[PDB]
Amino acid sequence: LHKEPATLIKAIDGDTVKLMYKGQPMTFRLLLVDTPEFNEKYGPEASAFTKKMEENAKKIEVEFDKGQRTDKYGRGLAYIYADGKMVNEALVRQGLAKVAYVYKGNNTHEQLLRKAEAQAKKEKLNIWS
Ligand SMILES: Cc1cn([C@H]2C[C@H](OP(=O)(O)O)[C@@H](COP(=O)(O)O)O2)c(=O)[nH]c1=O
Ligand SMILES: [Ca+2]
Repeated sequence: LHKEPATLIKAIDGDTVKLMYKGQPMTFRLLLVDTPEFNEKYGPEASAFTKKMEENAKKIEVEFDKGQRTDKYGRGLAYIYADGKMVNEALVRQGLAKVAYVYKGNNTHEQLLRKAEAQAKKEKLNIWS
């Protein structure tokens, strides 16, 4: 896998974001995670977390996996990096997302993320409290 450029257009919520990629606006859905919707418990904290991480980043990058790059809604499916730190992993590590939607062939970072969730669960953080 490799990282490619993008620039933030607008924060949306925990596991979605509007980015410019190859000069086109697109909504990205983060691979392998599920954040609460804004209206749910920890929804507002998830959105805050990614909003800060995304907006404060100097360099946003996207990393597609080996499988489908867009979902049925036209959302890009990627790992998103803020100044080299994966947002997807950071959310899981903080107990603000669950590992989820693990589909065969788009699951390169599964075990990295599961290791983060186990550590979040141990710390009884957020969702796991
Ligand atoms: C994360 C991800 C979600 N999806 C689809 C499955 C779910 O379908 P349904 O909309 O039919 O439930 C939906 C969940 O996204 P959200 O958690 O953003 O709602 O997005 C994919 O198809 N591939 C993926 O890698
Ligand atoms: Ca969600």
